[PDB]
Amino acid sequence: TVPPRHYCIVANPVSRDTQSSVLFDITGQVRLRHADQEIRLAQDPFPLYPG
Amino acid sequence: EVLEKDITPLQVVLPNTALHLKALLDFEDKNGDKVMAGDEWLFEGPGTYI
Repeated sequence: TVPPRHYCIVANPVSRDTQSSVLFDITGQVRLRHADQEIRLAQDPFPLYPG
Repeated sequence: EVLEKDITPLQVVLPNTALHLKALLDFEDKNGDKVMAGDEWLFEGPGTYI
């Protein structure tokens, strides 16, 4: 049961971090998803994950 | 549409007053070239801006 949730980093200010959830990977970087912990900026308005 | 209000585009020119701008999340947004960081500018003369 989840009513309100988001994936917004209000400009560069007030930004957020996370427990990593790396599902898609480019030809440059393939990363550990539930072993590492991550940091986030505005340049990432991609949606949410489970873990 | 989010994070909005009604700003009256304030103006000033010469000895009159001055504008102590900074860059909250900005690096290079204005005409001549490209600012280095979240640093600060002065504003003296005729018209205002964004």
